[PDB]
Amino acid sequence: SMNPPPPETSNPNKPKRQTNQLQYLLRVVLKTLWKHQFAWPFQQPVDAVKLNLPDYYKIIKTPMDMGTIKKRLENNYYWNAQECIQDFNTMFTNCYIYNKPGDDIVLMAEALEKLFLQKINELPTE
Ligand SMILES: CCOc1ccc(C(C)=O)cc1-c1cc(NC(=O)c2ccco2)cc(-c2ccn(C)n2)c1
Repeated sequence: SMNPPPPETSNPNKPKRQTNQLQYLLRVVLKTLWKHQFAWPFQQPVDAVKLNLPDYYKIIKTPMDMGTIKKRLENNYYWNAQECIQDFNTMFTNCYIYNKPGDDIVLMAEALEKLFLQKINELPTE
């Protein structure tokens, strides 16, 4: 019924490092996906109450969204680019699990994922 709290985005106990791949994930990948025409349902956690999707968090137990990824990148929450890439993949997979193939939101996520993969293919070395 109710929304869960959003995913955690900061942890002062976790170690921190800035890498060129994490910098690319924020300044290129996140920035580019955020401005896509289809980004807005993915810019914040799914509000299943407001969207009237009462079973959403009965089905989706690893919610993820780009608003959370943006804060995680800003707060140096990730040690590895791969952790951030996994969050993007979780966001897309969540949409494909909850929604019927071919639904409007699924086509929107598919377009975002294609652009994501294009940018991930140009992830710099190190
Ligand atoms: C009907 C089922 O809709 C959904 C089901 C599941 C999911 C997820 C994320 O699994 C998302 C939607 C969804 C949400 C929103 N709008 C926002 O999330 C929003 C709006 C403002 C702030 O946030 C819009 C559209 C939509 C589809 C076509 N158009 C033109 N618009 C679809």
